[PDB]
Amino acid sequence: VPVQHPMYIDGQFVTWRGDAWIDVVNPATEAVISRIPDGQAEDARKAIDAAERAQPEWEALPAIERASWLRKISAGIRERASEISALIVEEGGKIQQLAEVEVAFTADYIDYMAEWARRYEGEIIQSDRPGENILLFKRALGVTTGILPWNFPFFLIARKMAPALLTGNTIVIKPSEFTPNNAIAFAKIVDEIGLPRGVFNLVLGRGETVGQELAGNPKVAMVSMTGSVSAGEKIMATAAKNITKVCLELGGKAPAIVMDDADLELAVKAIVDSRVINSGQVCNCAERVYVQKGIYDQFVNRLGEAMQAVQFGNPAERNDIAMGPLINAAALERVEQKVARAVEEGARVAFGGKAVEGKGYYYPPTLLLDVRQEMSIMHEETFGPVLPVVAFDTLEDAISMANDSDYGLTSSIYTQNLNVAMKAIKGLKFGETYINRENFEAMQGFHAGWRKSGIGGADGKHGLHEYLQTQVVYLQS
Amino acid sequence: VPVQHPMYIDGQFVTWRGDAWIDVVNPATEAVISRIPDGQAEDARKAIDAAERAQPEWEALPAIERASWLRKISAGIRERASEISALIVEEGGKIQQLAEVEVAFTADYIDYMAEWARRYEGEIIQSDRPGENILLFKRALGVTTGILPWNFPFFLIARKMAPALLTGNTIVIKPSEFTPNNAIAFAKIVDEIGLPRGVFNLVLGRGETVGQELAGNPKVAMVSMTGSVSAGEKIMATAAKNITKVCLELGGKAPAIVMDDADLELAVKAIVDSRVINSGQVCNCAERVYVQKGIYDQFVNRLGEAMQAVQFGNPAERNDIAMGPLINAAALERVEQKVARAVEEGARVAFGGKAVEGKGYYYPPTLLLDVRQEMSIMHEETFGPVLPVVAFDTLEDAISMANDSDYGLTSSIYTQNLNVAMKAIKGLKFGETYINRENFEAMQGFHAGWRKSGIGGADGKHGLHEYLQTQVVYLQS
Amino acid sequence: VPVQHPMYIDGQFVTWRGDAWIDVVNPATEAVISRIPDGQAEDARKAIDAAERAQPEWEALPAIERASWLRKISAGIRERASEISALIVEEGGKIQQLAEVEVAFTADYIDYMAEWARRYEGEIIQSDRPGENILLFKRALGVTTGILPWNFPFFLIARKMAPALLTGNTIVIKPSEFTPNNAIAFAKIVDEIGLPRGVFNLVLGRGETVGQELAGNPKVAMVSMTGSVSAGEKIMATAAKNITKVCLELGGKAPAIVMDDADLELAVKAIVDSRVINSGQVCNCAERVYVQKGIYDQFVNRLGEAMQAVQFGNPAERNDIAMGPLINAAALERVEQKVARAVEEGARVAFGGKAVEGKGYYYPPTLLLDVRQEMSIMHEETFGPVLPVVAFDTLEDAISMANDSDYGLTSSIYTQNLNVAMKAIKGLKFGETYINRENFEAMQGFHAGWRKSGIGGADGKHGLHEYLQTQVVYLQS
Amino acid sequence: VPVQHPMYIDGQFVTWRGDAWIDVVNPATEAVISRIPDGQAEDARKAIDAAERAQPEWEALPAIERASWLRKISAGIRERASEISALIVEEGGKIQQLAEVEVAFTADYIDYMAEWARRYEGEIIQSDRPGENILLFKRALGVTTGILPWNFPFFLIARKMAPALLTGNTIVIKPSEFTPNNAIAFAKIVDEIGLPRGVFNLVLGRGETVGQELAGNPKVAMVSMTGSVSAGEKIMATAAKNITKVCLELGGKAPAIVMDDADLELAVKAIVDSRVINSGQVCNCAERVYVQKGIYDQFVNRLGEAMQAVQFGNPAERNDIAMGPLINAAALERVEQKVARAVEEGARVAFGGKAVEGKGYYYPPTLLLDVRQEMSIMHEETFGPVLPVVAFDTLEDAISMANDSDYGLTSSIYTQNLNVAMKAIKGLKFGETYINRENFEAMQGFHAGWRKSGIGGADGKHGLHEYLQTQVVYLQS
Ligand SMILES: NC(=O)C1=CN([C@@H]2O[C@H](COP(=O)(O)OP(=O)(O)OC[C@H]3O[C@@H](n4cnc5c(N)ncnc54)[C@H](OP(=O)(O)O)[C@@H]3O)[C@@H](O)[C@H]2O)C=CC1
Ligand SMILES: NC(=O)C1=CN([C@@H]2O[C@H](COP(=O)(O)OP(=O)(O)OC[C@H]3O[C@@H](n4cnc5c(N)ncnc54)[C@H](OP(=O)(O)O)[C@@H]3O)[C@@H](O)[C@H]2O)C=CC1
Repeated sequence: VPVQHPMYIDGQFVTWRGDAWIDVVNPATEAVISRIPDGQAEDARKAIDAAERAQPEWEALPAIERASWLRKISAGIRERASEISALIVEEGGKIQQLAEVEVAFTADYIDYMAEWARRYEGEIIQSDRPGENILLFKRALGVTTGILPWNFPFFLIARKMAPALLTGNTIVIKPSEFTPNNAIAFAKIVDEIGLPRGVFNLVLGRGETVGQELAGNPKVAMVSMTGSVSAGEKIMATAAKNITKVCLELGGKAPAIVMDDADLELAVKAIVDSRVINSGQVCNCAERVYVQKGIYDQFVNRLGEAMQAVQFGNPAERNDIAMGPLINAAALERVEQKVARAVEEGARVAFGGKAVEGKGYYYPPTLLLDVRQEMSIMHEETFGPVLPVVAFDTLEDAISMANDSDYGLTSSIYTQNLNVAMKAIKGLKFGETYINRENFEAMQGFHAGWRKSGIGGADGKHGLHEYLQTQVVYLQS
Repeated sequence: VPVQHPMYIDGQFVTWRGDAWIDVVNPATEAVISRIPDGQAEDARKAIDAAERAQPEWEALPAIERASWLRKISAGIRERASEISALIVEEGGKIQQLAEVEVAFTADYIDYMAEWARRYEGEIIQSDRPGENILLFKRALGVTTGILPWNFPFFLIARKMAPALLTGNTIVIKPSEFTPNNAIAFAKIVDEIGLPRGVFNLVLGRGETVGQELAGNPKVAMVSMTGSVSAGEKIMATAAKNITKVCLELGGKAPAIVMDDADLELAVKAIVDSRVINSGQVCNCAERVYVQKGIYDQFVNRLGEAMQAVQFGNPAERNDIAMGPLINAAALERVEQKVARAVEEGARVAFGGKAVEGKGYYYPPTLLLDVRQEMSIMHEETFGPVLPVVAFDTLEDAISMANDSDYGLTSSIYTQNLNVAMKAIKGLKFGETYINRENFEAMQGFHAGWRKSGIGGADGKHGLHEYLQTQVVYLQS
Repeated sequence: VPVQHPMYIDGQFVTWRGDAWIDVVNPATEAVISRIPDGQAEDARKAIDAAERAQPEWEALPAIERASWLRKISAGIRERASEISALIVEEGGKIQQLAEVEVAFTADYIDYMAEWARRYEGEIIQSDRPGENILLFKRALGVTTGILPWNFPFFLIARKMAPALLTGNTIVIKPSEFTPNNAIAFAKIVDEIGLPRGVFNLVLGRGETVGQELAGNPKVAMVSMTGSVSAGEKIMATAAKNITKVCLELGGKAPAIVMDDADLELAVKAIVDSRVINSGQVCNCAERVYVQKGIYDQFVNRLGEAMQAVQFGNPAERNDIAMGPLINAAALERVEQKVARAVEEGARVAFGGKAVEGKGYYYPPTLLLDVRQEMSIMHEETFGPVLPVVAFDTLEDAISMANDSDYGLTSSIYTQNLNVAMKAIKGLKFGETYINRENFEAMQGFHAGWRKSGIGGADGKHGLHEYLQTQVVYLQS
Repeated sequence: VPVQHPMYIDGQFVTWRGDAWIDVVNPATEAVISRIPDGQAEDARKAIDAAERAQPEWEALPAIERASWLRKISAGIRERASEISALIVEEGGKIQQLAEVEVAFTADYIDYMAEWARRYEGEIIQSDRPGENILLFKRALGVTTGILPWNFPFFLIARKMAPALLTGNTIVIKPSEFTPNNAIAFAKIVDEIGLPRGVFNLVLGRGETVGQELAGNPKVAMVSMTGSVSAGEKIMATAAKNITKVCLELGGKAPAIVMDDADLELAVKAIVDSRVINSGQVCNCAERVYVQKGIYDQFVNRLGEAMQAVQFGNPAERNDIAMGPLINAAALERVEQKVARAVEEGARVAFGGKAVEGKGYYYPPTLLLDVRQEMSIMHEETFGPVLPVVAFDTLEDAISMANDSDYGLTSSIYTQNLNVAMKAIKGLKFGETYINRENFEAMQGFHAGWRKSGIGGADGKHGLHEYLQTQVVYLQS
């Protein structure tokens, strides 16, 4: 029977008494795998108030002790890696290999963030006043909130809660309505190790209800969210009411530039190895491929060939496939319309292009050629495993077309010339630029997007600092 | 005849052709000293588009060259210090000594920010990938905007434009509708030295018109503003539409804690020397004074006495006064209502308390005693030179009442015990904490408020970084 | 039978064929517990050449992989904590509780240093040259050497090898001639986990022979040593021949200042809890106690009383004692002469003072009063558990007498006044200053002494950086 | 009449009463241009004691005030640029254009170092102890000393005194025996502006006398010196006696690598524009040129041609020459022997090679071909304007031969391939690596050599920090 999940508030699971429920489905089979409460603002507040009551003592704990708690959580996750991976596979529809890697990476991530305990520092600044000391301490924000999407849901829990908890903050996470299972599992692990009550809270429900509360509540020092530009806009607008800080990651349209002097094998491999790191969906995966004439011909063929081998199907019954289904009906439909609409503007369907009609939501890896910068397929979050390929004459053109977007999170260039690389770097307006390799942010790097791609960022030292604020003390004599 | 100011766009003053005009008045005499255009969104866009066209080349300039331009501007300001001070005095109504100091400080500030040219740095992070380099470059945001208030208007130009220009950004400033004169003077200096066209733009008008455009325009990478929580809320909400970054400083209710073991002379002096650093108005000046029983009696008397000597009048005709008039009618009225409303709740008028009726907007330094944390005078931006004094029993009480506010920008404590100081520091939830001295942020410190007091910050290295974003490059082999 | 230890070179223990041997004795029983080769320069070179051959590949390993090796070593140490502690107790003569803590701390230390893998960074500096990038990479020094003393020998292995190995260096350690056993045990653990050959090398022998080679060999990029000023002088002088970098920690005469307004209980406790963290010997333990008249009387009595409870004896047969014997005959004799010589100058023996004559080398906790800054007991490395107590009138006096020394490693002050603390801090010329607590350097702090106390330092980020050098790259276009 | 210079000690020039004098000569004309005292240790001590008496108050000054003094000195230097340049030209024998640039750069340098006043910072580290603060303050070393060489003597005054003075140190400089005039001029400027007495001291004499005292005096916290490896060895060995810190820059044998895919014009230009930035003498100038077969032929011809245009002669009577004479007879002779000795081993004299016999010390730009890594001309400080050119087959060869040296200060590579550049960077063991440009260290970079090239470094933030030490405060509650 499809299990009914309770929320995790103030150190204890609480059974939802409400009358309405949200059904969680398997994108592959399309059946009901579980049910979560249709939580409301009042639920979020219970969690926020608990987070608030527990924040002073949690922060009073030496950073090293907080790191210790984080290590117990990562340890709990490893002991249950397969159980958690299967949940990710089941509700997210991502291939088994990917799920396992997500679970391992998330545990390695929490451990990497635990290591900041004795390393984040404040500063001692020289004053102009005789005998005066200016101390700059790094304090915690207080209560923080996390609103996660269905892509990489398990990891996104750690990316937000780990930094927050290490710095002395308390957090209230709202997993995605479509992928709440891994979150429940995470809360079970938090419960087992016994993390202090209120430090970590999990509230189930919809973004418009539980999400808006996680952003508009006056007690929240900062609301962190990952997803679509649209939701980021509603979250920032609501946070505005209380001058609440925000941490947004709205992905985008990752562009990739392939020069003639580029290792043909590497580029094709890297772009393919990227793109479908789920079903395609992932935003840091080359959604816009720019190729110059001199190599266009060869590049397209190898690429076209590489994409055919990519088979799709139920992730749980197939460990030999490279693509699971899409997260849901809405996602599948939008991919069709956008592809169809694209072909009407001149898009040349070189591969796939026709939505599969049957149990689950699948879309064959599609390849669009003769695409133009002007076309609407270039200025929208594609979703599906679609790859538009626009030809270009020179680096200046390529850089100009890549920078031509409302998104500026991830970019990549495949070349071999010292000036081209350095010129592309200095020219590309993105938070990230991969040179001759696949797009996958390192935990010690800094995931932050320019323009509409976001505000603030994640990972590494700067990601950690997003959860700290400063207290400048002017100690006169 | 009251002069009519043109706007400064794309390297040249432009005469406003519109039919409507905004009258600039002298808070002291109450007469019309000049007129500024009632600018509209389209005006702001002309400036933004110019700022956008000029940004690439400006950033392409070596940081040292940009610093050079900034030094010419500071040099221009010093050559015209008196002229600019008198403008500040005239329209802002602040005492002459204060105006001169503002002009000198602002010039020293621009020079201090110019020194960051060769000092702000990116980082080289160790990768887990064999032979891979992770470079983290600091790039400019692009086009930025500044929306200034009437308090410290001249300096606030530099606090926003200096950091922005040094890092490679272009800016569009909208001075306050009540204090645009000093801004025009600043633009004249920018024009004289010949700063590259578009790098610095000045647009006149109202916040609801020209301000909303400076915040909602998709071409703006970041909008910086200083003023009231209310305006910050409208600015952040509008910036939300384009996920535009924001830099807000909404002042607050600066609290001050006086312990018994506190140098009575110093505290009284510091609190008085602060408070009226204009007419009172300044937000970093002890608006909430907490005193403990053991010293309450003596502290109130010396304080009461110190406040009587504070005389008010026209800043231009009086260099022996300690207080000019309030910025305008609205400000004066609110101060009255709030004082009256306060006395009804139990507030004991120990000094002043009655609004002066005549040319200009003056309010005698007022002292409210027997005030309670509960009273509404404690939870609002007082404006006028009013000082509520609430008694308290112990440090825990004092800290708890100081932290009890929607604002968390500035705080201060007067004591002598090593544990008290360290306990107050660790306990106070403010961006700043002054110990045994008056509240005046150092240029190399970091002016940033907790809670509703703001987002991001200003001054020092961290202030400089608010104008930089990161570009993480993954150079694989 | 007293075991004969082989050296650990190029990933394998090697049996010493030489004819001479150095006898290792138990300071408590005075019997031969083991024997180590009387190594010569040629032995050190074999190790250095191995370290050199292995350095390129070791450094080529991603920092995270090197950290992984370090974690295996710490894990090995914990699995054998008791075995290693007993060795420390046996040859070093330190009380059991201390040995266990040393073994645990050293393992926690290696793990703390392993966490620097993805955190130490180079920088990207703004150039004045159009289109030029200045990259500042942090590279490894190459081959490094460590020369350890008998105090905290086990930990001192990790304090030198952990930072070196994490940054990509290879190392050659020479344990102390009197305490080589724990080192052999450490090498066995390195061997078991299989650390790459040459990365870690252990060479046994005397300082004048194997030590001089570890410092004068042209292949050594840096020689790190901990011990007496005299040895530091011979090591630096030899390193001079090849402009070899040096890292010295020569301890000193840690002074402690007790003010009248100081928690009498805390000070007496902290000074006693310190001093004898072995037999006394430790250099960071208040070897010079300054007390002011107003509290002198009481402080001396409680202190005198606290010292009587400190019993001495064989660490292995007594877990109820607070002091083991001294490292050897020479140390015991010097303590006597210095005490006797001190009493002749006016020193008042308030407790102990008479060397015990029998198996082992013991010296009763001794207390010298009426001591004067002038006396020679204040300007020499006391060694034994002796405590001179000099009276003083004011802070200026106390600070001046504390700063009056050739050593500037550790200091401490017990007071409660905000100005006194801040005044003592700004006045004391030491690398460390403890306020109201016992002297024990934190792993994330920075152990570095002023004047003759050393060069460079250890622990924390700065300790880590001593093993890194910079490579500034000027990439023009 | 050849003027006789007095020393500058404790804020006042002091006339040398000794009987012996050292004659200063003009390398071009060879006549006596002035005379300096043959100072002795006692003279150096007078300066050190003055530096010591003045250090506390100087450091007590807010950093900004010290920076102010530094700006007055730079201002003084500009007002007397020509006077100072002519002195440099006269005694150093460097071409006029170079002297002027040195004087301007040194003044810009002092100003750049003055900007560190409010920027160098200490840190606030997280402790594991409940309620404990770890403050890490940056304090001054105390008294420092500078021992300068004849190359870039004026600038080397600022490179050592500017960082030292800004951080709160006092200094005692000993200019080079052959180039003391510019130093006297600098002291006159220090005197005119009125720098506090003792902060800056100038002592004339020989290295073996006044230099040894500047290094062996127990009151010196650190001795900074620039010159030959030999002198560095004597200075470090002497400093060893008191565990005195040292800052050495012993230049070396700067190698340069020219790949086939390298802009022939640029490389030839850069190597020529470098080399003779005086008479040749400069150590950061390609003293070892590595060229690969594929381009060897062409590279040698253009280079040979470029070197012919380089004319030599008296710098004061010729503003159309590219090379002045050598510093003295000894330097000229060594250049001959080494060239002659080189030709005997197989060196092919492609240009120049014969020492000019007449007034002054000149050596025609010489070009040695068919040189082998083995030859002794590759393993010695050439001095003269000699250029050995060794052919090589691949990058690995080139990198291996460049790294094959006891010196590791400066390196350069001329290529265009992204992998070659990145491979050369990661492979070259030098403190600096220039890519496609001439060798000239930036003031905000970091001049520090690997191996025998030095200890510590200069310029930029890290150069500044060499003059600071740390004070870790453990404030428990
Ligand atoms: N009504 C519908 O049918 C719609 C469905 N979608 C789905 O969302 C996908 C988009 O990708 P995704 O990465 O999930 O990103 P989203 O932008 O949808 O954001 C997902 C996360 O943001 C929360 N959120 C959504 N709206 C708000 C809001 N107004 N205020 C606060 N939080 C909010 C979500 O809640 P929650 O999980 O409750 O959505 C979830 O936690 C689509 O592909 C589609 O599957 C998108 C729009 C409409
Ligand atoms: N006796 C002779 O004839 C010798 C002359 N030289 C000259 O020195 C040049 C080397 O270049 P340069 O850059 O000047 O570098 P050096 O290594 O000669 O060092 C020059 C600076 O170091 C000082 N110094 C030299 N020896 C010592 C010492 N033992 N202890 C402390 N300080 C010392 C010098 O003093 P000072 O200026 O007094 O030398 C000077 O301030 C040669 O080309 C040659 O012209 C070198 C060796 C011997």
